[PDB]
Amino acid sequence: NDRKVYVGKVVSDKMDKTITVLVETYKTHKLYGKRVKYSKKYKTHDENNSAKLGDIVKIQETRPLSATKRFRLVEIVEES
Amino acid sequence: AVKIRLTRLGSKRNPFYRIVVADARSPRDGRIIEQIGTYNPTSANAPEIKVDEALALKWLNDGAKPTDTVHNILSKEGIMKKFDEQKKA
Amino acid sequence: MIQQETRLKVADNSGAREVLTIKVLGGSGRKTANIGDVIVCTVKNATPGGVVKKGDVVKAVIVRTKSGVRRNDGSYIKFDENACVIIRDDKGPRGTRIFGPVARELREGNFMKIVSLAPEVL
Amino acid sequence: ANIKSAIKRVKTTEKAEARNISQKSAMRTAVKNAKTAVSNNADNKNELVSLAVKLVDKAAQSNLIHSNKADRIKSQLMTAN
RNA sequence: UAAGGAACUCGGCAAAAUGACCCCGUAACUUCGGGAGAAGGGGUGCUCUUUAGGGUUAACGCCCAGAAGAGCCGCAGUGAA
RNA sequence: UAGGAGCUAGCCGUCGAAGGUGGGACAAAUGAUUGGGGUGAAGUCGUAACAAGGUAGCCGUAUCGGAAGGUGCGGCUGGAU
RNA sequence: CGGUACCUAAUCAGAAAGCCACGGCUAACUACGUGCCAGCAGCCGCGGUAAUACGUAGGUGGCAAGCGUUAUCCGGAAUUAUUGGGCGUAAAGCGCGCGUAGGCGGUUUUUUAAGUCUGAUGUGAAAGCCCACGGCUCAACCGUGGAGGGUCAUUGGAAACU
RNA sequence: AUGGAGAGUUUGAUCCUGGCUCAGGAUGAACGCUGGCGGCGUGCCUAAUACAUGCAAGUCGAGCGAACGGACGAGAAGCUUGCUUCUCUGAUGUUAGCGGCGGACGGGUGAGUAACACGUGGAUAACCUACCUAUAAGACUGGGAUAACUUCGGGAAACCGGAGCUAAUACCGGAUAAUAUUUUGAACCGCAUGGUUCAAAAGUGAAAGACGGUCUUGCUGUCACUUAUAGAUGGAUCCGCGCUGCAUUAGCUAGUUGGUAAGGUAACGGCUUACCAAGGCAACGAUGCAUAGCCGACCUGAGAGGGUGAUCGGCCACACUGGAACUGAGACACGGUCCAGACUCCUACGGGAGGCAGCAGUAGGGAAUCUUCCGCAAUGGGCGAAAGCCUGACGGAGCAACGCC
Repeated sequence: NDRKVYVGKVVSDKMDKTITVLVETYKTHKLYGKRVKYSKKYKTHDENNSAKLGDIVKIQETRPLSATKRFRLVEIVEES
Repeated sequence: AVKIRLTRLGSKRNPFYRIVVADARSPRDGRIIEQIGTYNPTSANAPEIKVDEALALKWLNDGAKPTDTVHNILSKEGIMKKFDEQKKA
Repeated sequence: MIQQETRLKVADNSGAREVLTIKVLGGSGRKTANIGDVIVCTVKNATPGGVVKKGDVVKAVIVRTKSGVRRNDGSYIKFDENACVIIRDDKGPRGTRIFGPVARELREGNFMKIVSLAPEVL
Repeated sequence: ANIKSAIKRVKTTEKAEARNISQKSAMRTAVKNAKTAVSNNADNKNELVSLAVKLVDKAAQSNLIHSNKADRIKSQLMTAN
């Protein structure tokens, strides 16, 4: 099989090998049918502090590597 | 252990039995794995056994045990006779 | 030695946690009490609920004084606090869950129900 | 209201837990010193390890310990040795 | 000074109890200053290590230890006032 | 002799439910008495609005009055020429 | 279960109806009693001496082993309105500015495929709802075969519109 | 596309806005009046309040010691020449124990939980799985122990606390084989990483019962045994979305967010403990308080949508209240243990016990909701070669116009 393959945008590269991407998509409203953007900070596991703030990063899910990060990095489409 | 059973449907004084391969620890009228066919004692003359015998042999070859009445149902059609030729070959 | 205005812990689930003595009943001029002596007393700290409430005047028997009793064989017994069981004017208690050790010297005062509802009697 | 089977199960679980903690403490003792004997480069660095790896699957073919904690203990000994 | 603990008494009068230092917390109400050391708690001996500040300085040393572990002893470690 | 390997029981201190206190927060019930409202029948007293309703009304604000209301200042026409 | 379901004979019009409404909504009314009293009332409202609205009696009607009241829920209610409402005076425009986030945004070309559309699967158990047969003496009910999973995910494509 | 109506009411009289009140459906309904039945359903919604009594989880002698009962070979004969005195081959029957397995399913309830609890769709190159089925390889050689029983003491008791014996498919020691594990090579992926041959060192099992035929034997069929693979099953964790009312709740966190180690878990991980770093979440509603098991479904509506969770299924949570571990494949366990607490019960006062939110039933609450019934014959479940036993699951009977026909 294969795992989910989301793409996003980093928000805060803090210390110690962790970045947090921002996958933004468009849920529709239930009753009125208006599209609305919403955000989802997905913590992910950088290998060696590679990606910097401002980059758009492709990610993939993995086994739970910590309490709140579940995802890993695969590829960086653009950076700053 | 999985075992082919009889889950009863139908009303009072009118039993209708569907035959079911299910786990032995589920309840009688509860969750099932697959529903093979039916069985109806209170019809006109027959018991009206319907069994898709291509699928009942998929369970008998990996641990399903008939329990004393579906073993009569499968023998009435002839699944249990034809079950030996997989073991004989 | 338990006289007027001594605070005693209440040693059952009768609804009281602390109680102070009004009089030591018995005779006239009777000053002190020990194990087996019935005292009339007002509860000061009461459990919310139960039977008795703060400001009731109850009768109650002394169990386990701090200055305990002497026995016929020259033996003594002493306890670390003064305790008390609220009774129901037939030498029978209010509660069913008497707490703490009870002195032996109230078996002979017809408080057998208090003994049977208690822990190990010494 | 004790059913008359459960009064026999409380008996046979005291009889069966005494045999367990005798064996289960022996497996934890025999790896407490063999992991010490992997350190210090002592004499029985190939004899106590053969005793420790022995007892941690005497207690794994029986259901004292699970067969993945057995392999986790005997890898913490034999890697460091 | 047993036991009790304001029952004394016109009235807690007197006596008792509180107190040092450090740390933690400190309410109603306010004229915003206060209240407030509110209350309420906790710690304190000695010995050995660790480094550790103030600098004393050629510095660790001189000098208060900046603090943490470890150990010892008594009923009790601002052990008296 | 039995002893060593162990093991058990016990003992030592870290974590631990409940309980003990302590000050606040929050929530609920109750409380002598209390002040507005609603509704009723009217005990009783006025006439403020509606006709330029007896001094055009109304809005904001200050003050006065037992209240209805009155007055000053500004605004409005949802008023009279 | 159970001498139960059921089937054969024997006898008898035997023993087997009430319940709420009657003004107008709402198809069913006349007469006595009572005379703002006793009382009714879902709404509007009936009663003070000729009450089709009160109380009873004869009628009639709704429908029936039930009938009526009450409680709660949805509908009627377009009285929360996306479908499908409003804001001069009926309830409703902040006393007006500057602006953050957000929402929305002129024309053309190339382009991508998030939204969008389209077709390949897989799945959204059984029971029920709808449809068609079968078994109940009919019906309730029960069983079997079908709309069918249309919510979603995986996979190709389309490129106008965001 | 078989799919949508209305009326009354502000006024002296209209139009409009606008609420109110009806006509229609349903219910776990209740109450009043009345009441032949029959068939299918349904029947504590309140107090997750307390419970008298039976009674719901047992089974296996073909795992094996004992026991007990008793036929059958049953002497001499008390001569009552059949009563057995005892003796016995003991056939065979029954159980109080040891042991295996089941007690984790079935059954009940909805208190807690706004949460990966649930629904839906995924992921596990981070997972475990007794019985069942399939495939092979095995089952060798020894040992001591302890209930029962006998004896003692405490207790009127029931059960503790001693002393000495005994058996096993109980327990334990030793041999013999692994694709486990740790060291070295050759493929492919989606980051750690996998799969499939290799090749070296250490490590680890066990059970006999009841048959058959024949050799005073030695192979043997049935099903237990344990070893390694699979399959089937059941379980676990993680993730995307979908999840009530309040902002008259706006700052929440401090193992909290990462790191590097170490332990430990079936398994990944702040899961836990050390140090290092200051992060983490939040107006897209963190947090806080309040309310509520969720869904299939059911009721209603022309739809959009609203309402509900009785019954019937799926899942979760709980078992007087709060912690904890043991046994076991599986529990941190509804008719198991330990501890703490609140109640309750027996008592010779020496210490003992119990948990109906199982099935009927009682009291209490309430407008309101039933028999202390029959049966394992059906289907299902447990233990057994099996007969069979146990099954308040279930199949039926009873009461109630509660509903439908």
